Amino acid sequence: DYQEQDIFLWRKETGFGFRILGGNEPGEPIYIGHIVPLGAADTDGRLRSGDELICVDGTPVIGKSHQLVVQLMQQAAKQGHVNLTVRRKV
Amino acid sequence: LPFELRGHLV
Repeated sequence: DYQEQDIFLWRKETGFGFRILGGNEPGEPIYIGHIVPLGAADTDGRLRSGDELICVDGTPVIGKSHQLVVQLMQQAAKQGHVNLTVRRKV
Repeated sequence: LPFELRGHLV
């Protein structure tokens, strides 16, 4: 029921510009919350609030935790860029 | 939290 997108973002000094929700309870999806105006994600224009996050930099996070996905984003921040694979209901 | 503060900012 979804469309999948692979999104690349350069990090800005302020980060990638979006909030991550979910993955708190078993089976709970990880997904995009608020997108910051003029941040990397907004500027790039592909990410949408509500998109389900399924992979970060080649590491799958389906069925995995909020903690893991934040860890992967912190590693991406260190390297200065991230690849996101997302799914959105269509 | 209101939707703009919910979740972890990256």
